[PDB]
Amino acid sequence: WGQPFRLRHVTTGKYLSLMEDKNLLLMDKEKADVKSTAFTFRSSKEKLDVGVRKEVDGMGTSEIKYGDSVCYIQHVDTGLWLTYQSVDSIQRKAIMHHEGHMDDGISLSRSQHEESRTARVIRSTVFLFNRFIRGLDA
Amino acid sequence: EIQFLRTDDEVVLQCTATIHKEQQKLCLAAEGFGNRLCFL
Repeated sequence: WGQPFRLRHVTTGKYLSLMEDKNLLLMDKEKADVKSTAFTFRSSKEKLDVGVRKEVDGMGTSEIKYGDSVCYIQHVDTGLWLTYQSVDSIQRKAIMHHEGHMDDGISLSRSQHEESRTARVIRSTVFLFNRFIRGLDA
Repeated sequence: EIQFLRTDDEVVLQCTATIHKEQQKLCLAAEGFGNRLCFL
């Protein structure tokens, strides 16, 4: 809980980032900074900070659990809790607010290895083929 | 306590290159689907 990390979109190769205009927008690898691209999970919605902890060397302790556990996404620098726009497939837009809503808990499901490998083959192929189409156009 | 490497462990191979007096850590990488060659 509270560990900084990046979130990458598997089939597009871009990282979840917060723009200066306080909006989530996938932005590229070559410009993906820790300040823009860093998120954390916290047990609940309370504002007490996790603080500075000594980073272990190994597994550590199994804390965040798939499905059963409930997590909350948080940008590291700004403290803006991640919520829904609540306006309207639903296409409910996702932004971050100071307090968000009551039902801002997000659970996790682990993708199987076959799905994870296929989702990377798709990205590795859509790039080479887009390179080929552009060469043919030239 | 010192840790030892064993089989079935997941590791990355790191090499250090000092270009124009600037240390840069590089990891052995490869994209095994469609490109058998390895890069850094």
